[PDB]
Amino acid sequence: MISIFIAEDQQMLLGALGSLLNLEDDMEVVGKGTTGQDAVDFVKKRQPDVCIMDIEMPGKTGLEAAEELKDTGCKIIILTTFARPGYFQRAIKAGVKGYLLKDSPSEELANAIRSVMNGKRIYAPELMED
Amino acid sequence: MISIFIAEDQQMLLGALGSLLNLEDDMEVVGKGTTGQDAVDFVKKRQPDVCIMDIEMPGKTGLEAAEELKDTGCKIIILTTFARPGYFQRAIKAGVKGYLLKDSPSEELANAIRSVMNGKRIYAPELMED
Amino acid sequence: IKLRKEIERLEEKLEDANERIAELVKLEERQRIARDLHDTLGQKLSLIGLKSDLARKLIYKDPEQAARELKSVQQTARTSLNEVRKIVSSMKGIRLKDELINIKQILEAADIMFIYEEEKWPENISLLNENILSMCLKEAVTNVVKHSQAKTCRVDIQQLWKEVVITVSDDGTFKGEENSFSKGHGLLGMRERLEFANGSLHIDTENGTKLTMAIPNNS
Amino acid sequence: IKLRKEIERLEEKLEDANERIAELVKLEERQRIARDLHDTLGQKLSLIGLKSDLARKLIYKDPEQAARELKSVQQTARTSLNEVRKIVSSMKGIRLKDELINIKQILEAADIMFIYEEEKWPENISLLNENILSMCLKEAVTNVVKHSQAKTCRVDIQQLWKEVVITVSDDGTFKGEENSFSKGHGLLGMRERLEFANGSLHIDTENGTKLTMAIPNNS
Ligand SMILES: Nc1ncnc2c1ncn2[C@@H]1O[C@H](COP(=O)(O)OP(=O)(O)CP(=O)(O)O)[C@@H](O)[C@H]1O
Ligand SMILES: Nc1ncnc2c1ncn2[C@@H]1O[C@H](COP(=O)(O)OP(=O)(O)CP(=O)(O)O)[C@@H](O)[C@H]1O
Ligand code: BEF
Ligand code: BEF
Ligand SMILES: [Mg+2]
Ligand SMILES: [Mg+2]
Ligand SMILES: [Mg+2]
Ligand SMILES: [Mg+2]
Repeated sequence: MISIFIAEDQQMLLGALGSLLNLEDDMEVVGKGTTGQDAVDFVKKRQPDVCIMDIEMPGKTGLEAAEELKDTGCKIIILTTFARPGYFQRAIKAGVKGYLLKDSPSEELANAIRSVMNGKRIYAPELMED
Repeated sequence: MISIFIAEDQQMLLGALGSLLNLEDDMEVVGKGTTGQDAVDFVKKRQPDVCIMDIEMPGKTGLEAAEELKDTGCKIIILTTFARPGYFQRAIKAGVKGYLLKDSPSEELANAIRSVMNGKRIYAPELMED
Repeated sequence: IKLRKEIERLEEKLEDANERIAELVKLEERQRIARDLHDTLGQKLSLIGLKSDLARKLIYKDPEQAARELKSVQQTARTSLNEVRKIVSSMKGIRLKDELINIKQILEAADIMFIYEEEKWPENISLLNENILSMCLKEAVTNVVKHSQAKTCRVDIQQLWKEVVITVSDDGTFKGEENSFSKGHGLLGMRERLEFANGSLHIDTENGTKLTMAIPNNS
Repeated sequence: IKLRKEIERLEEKLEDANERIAELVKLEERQRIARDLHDTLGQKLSLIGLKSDLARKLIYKDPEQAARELKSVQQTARTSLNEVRKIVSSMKGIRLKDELINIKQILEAADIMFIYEEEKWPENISLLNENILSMCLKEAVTNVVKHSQAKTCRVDIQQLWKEVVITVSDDGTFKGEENSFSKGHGLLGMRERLEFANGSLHIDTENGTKLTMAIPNNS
C-alpha cells in the first residue's frame, strides 16, 4: 500500500483526484488539503509515502511547501496546469521526485506514483518548453 | 414520429447532436449536413418536419439558409454558440420557429422540438442580452 | 503661411497619436481580463478531463455516481462557456469601489438604510474575480430592493488571509419558495460565477437574509 | 537655452509616445488571436457538454459507447487546454508566407529539391488557423529532412470553396512502424491541432509520403 497526501486549492479537482487515486488497488488517499500549509502540517505530523501537490494555491504555494519539506524523505510529485517561468527550476532546486501536468491521464499519474516509489524521477516535457 | 435535418459544421458536434436526438422515442434524424447548402438542398428535396441549424457554417451560413427556406413550411430551429449583433434580428426576419444556445441540455432541445411542432415559438433569453 | 500650414499638419497627426494612445490603452486592460479567464479555463479544462476520466472508470463500478459526475462535467462546461461569452461580448467589468457607490445610491432611492463600516480594501484578487464580486454585490442589493421589504441593509467587504468575503444582510423577510435557485435567475447565476472562480455562496434566511459571497486570493 | 531645454523635454516625451505606440500595437494583434481562440473554445465547450449529455444517457443503454465518448471528451479538454497554454506562453505565431520562406531554405540546406507552383493565396482563414497551418507545414518538412531520404519535396497551398488545403509530398520512403502516431510526437500533435480547428490530416504512404492538411474557412 502507497499512502498519498493531495494538496489542491480547486475543491472540485481535489475531489476527483482523491477518487481517482483511491480507485487504485495499491494506493489510498490518507489526507487532503487546499493550501501548501495543509501539506506542510500533514507530512510533518503523519508523514505519508507520496505527496501529490498543486503549485498555485492561496496561502502557502506548492513550491513554497516543497521548499519547507526538503529534508523529510517524503516523495513529492508536483502538478501544475501551465508551464511558467521559474517553476521548473524552483521544483528541481526543492528536490521534487515528479513534475507533471495536472490534466495528464490518471493511468500516467498512477504510473508516476509507482515509478517515484521505485526511486525513479519523472518530469514532463511539456512543462520544459521555453 | 418527428423527422429532423441537422446542419452543423463541427463534425464531432454534428455526431453527438444526431445521436442525442435519435435516442428520443418520438424523433429520428433523417439527414445531416455541414453547411447551409446541405440544409437548403435537403429540405427542398425531402422536406422534413423540423430543421435544426447552426449559424456559423462555411460555404452557406444557417441564417443565409433560413432566408432561402422562408416559404417552405419546414420548422427551423436555429442554434448558435455566441449571441452576436444582428443574429437575433436576422433570425426573426427569416421566420425561424426557435433560436437556442447550442450547449443547452438535450432535454430542453427535445422539448423545444416538440413545442415547435405544436405551433409554439421558443427563443433564448441569453441570446437577447445587449 | 508654409510653416503655419506645416504646424497644423503636425498638430493633426499628434492629435491622432496622443489621443490614439487612449484607444489602444483599452486593449491593455482587456488583455489583463483575458489572461485572468485563460488561467481559470486551464483549471476548468483540467477538471473536465479528470472528472471524465473518473466517470469513465465508474461506468461499471458505480453507474449512478458516473451519471452524477457527468451532470457536473456538463455544468462546468456550460458555466465556463458563459464566462467566455461575457468577454466575447466585451460587457463592462465594474470595479468594486464603483459598485459600492451605486449600491448606496440604489438603496437610498428605495428608502433602505445602508450600513457600512469601512475597513482595508481587498488587494490580492484578480480583476476578473473583482468583477464577479461586483456583479454579485449588485444582484444582492437588487434582490433586497425588490423582495426583502427591509428597513436596513448591512454590507461588509473583508480581505481575509486566503480570500475576499462580501456579506450582504437585510432585515426583511425571505420571499423565496422551496426552489429559490430557479433557471436563469440571479441567485443561481451568482452561485455559478462564484463557483467558476473557486469561491462560494451561502444564504442564511434565519433572522432576515444574509448572503455570504467568498472568492479566493491569487498566487 | 530655455526653449532648447524645453524642445529636448518634448522630443523625449514624443519618443516615449510615437515609439510607445509600437509597443501597444502588439496587444492589438494578440487580441485578434485571443478572440480566435475564444471562438473555437465556444465550439469545444459546447461539444464537451453535448458529449457528456450523450455519454450519461448511454451509461445504461450502451456502456462501451459511453466509455468511448468519455475518452473523446477527455481528449477535447486536453487539446483545447494545449491551445490555451500556447497563448498564455505568448509563443510567436508565424505567418504562412514567412513559413513557406523558411521551409524552402531548410529543404535546400538538406539538399532536397523544392517543388512549388504558386497560386492565389488563402484569404478566408483566421490568424489562429493560419498559425496552426504554419506549424503543420514546418513539422511536415522537418519530418522529410530527418526521415524521408527523398530527392524532392512538392508543397501545395490551395484556397478551396470552404477550406484551405496544404499538401506536402516527398519521394522518399515512410520510416514509421505500425503506431506512427506516438505520444508527444509531431504527427499526433499535428492531428490534434488540426482537429481542434475542425480540419483534418490524411497521410498517404503509397509511392512515398503525402500529408494532406485541411483547415476550414471562416463565417
Ligand atoms: N434579499 C431577499 N429577500 C427576500 N427574498 C429574496 C431575496 N433575494 C431573493 N429572494 C427571493 O428569491 C427569489 C429568487 O431570487 P432571484 O434573484 O434568483 O430571482 P428574481 O426574482 O430576483 C429575478 P432575476 O433573475 O432578475 O434576479 C426572489 O423572487 C425572491 O422570492
Ligand atoms: N515524411 C516522412 N518520411 C518518412 N518517415 C516519416 C515521415 N514523417 C514521419 N515519418 C516517420 O514517422 C515517425 C514519427 O514521426 P513524428 O513526426 O511523429 O516524430 P519524430 O520521429 O519526427 C520526433 P518529433 O516529436 O520531434 O517530431 C518518424 O520517426 C518516422 O519514422
Ligand atoms: F494551480 Be496548480 F499549480 F495547477
Ligand atoms: F457555429 Be454555430 F452558429 F454555433
Ligand atoms: Mg491551483
Ligand atoms: Mg458552426
Ligand atoms: Mg434577482
Ligand atoms: Mg517529427
